[PDB]
Amino acid sequence: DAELVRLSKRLVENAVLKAVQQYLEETQ
Amino acid sequence: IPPGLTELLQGYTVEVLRQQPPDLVEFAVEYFTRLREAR
Amino acid sequence: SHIQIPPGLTELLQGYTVEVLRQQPPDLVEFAVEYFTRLREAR
Repeated sequence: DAELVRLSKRLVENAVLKAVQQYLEETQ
Repeated sequence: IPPGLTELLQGYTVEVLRQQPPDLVEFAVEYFTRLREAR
Repeated sequence: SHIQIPPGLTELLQGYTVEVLRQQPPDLVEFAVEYFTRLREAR
């Protein structure tokens, strides 16, 4: 459950990181 | 790790970036509702 | 070329993501509607 909360933190962090990258490379 | 999770989380975030909603929670209901009904 | 996301976003998704892992729902998109509906409704 502690490892579950840490795993979810990474997946989100990864999804957001790529969502930012996508939006920058989509506007320009 | 369920298939389709990362894609899902990203898609939402990207729409939050495009549309700048005032209420993220309520925009989530709508974004995911639109996703389920889109098929 | 720099942007940002509101505060709350990553934690909002973390909470969703955590419950997905715990419960292992069969349909992730409908689980989202349910999960987030509760948030909206909780006030």
